Amino acid sequence: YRYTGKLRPHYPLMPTRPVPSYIQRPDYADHPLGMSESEQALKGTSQIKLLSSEDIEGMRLVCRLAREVLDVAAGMIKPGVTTEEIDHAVHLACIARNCYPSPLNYYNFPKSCCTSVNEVICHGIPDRRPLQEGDIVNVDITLYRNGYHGDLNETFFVGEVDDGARKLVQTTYECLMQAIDAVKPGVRYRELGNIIQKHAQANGFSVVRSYCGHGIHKLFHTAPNVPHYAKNKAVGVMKSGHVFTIEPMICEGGWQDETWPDGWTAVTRDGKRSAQFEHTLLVTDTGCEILTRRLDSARPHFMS
Ligand SMILES: [Co+2]
Ligand SMILES: [Co+2]
Ligand SMILES: [K+]
Repeated sequence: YRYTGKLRPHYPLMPTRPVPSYIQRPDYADHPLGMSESEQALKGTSQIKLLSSEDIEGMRLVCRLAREVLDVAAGMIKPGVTTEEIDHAVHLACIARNCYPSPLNYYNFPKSCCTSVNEVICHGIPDRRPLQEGDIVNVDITLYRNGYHGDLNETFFVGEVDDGARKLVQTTYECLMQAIDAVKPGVRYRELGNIIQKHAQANGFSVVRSYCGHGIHKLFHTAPNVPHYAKNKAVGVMKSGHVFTIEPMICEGGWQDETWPDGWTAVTRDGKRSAQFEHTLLVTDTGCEILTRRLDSARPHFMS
């Protein structure tokens, strides 16, 4: 395999971390291949679930807990810390909140969160590599509590970073927020990508096309599929009660992605940097509720 950039995996990985049996587990947690039968049963369907008052409360709780865990991860970002150490802290933080770390064994993913550094677009596997001054790193968190999944991610600066890194991360965050500001009943899901690409392209960046936002509630990933690029064929119209994520992945160079031999790590084919931000949203009557928002601080960690 020919690596696209300077990053390399740092093995070996620690044995998979166990989750106490008292914590409720999603169906794929015990499947030998980590398959989710509930999700597969809906593969190919574009119908979007309309959440009940009970479902909404469940989503509000898990998303609040997920934010708490991402904040724990944020507090550990500093030169020298390895992504595996971040993952260990995340794992314990989920357990402390009586939640199962959704990524764990999802289709056999080996860790409890995704850590994506520099050229890694998404799904980076926490390993033995110490973060380096100048790196940008995204930590993607998803928790499962009482049958509901809550998902979010933020990109962080490791120590001091260059101007290119600041522009990329800032622009990516703006892309997500401009998309969120457009969410409300009546809007076509395919419209979000037009908004996102417009801002990214205006700043000389590209939009990853192989990964999209997704419905989320009792299932980790389900309808609707939400592309982040312009002129996509996303199916569906927003309606009060819909819950889904927007998680734009923006790149310094081209949008092309490829996967590492580990089967998960997605990287830019040109080896340039990528950044991402994600929130889980609930469509209301007026607009939308950002379920994974910070409640005690006005801005994301990179500008705090
Ligand atoms: Co997501
Ligand atoms: Co996520
Ligand atoms: K990255």
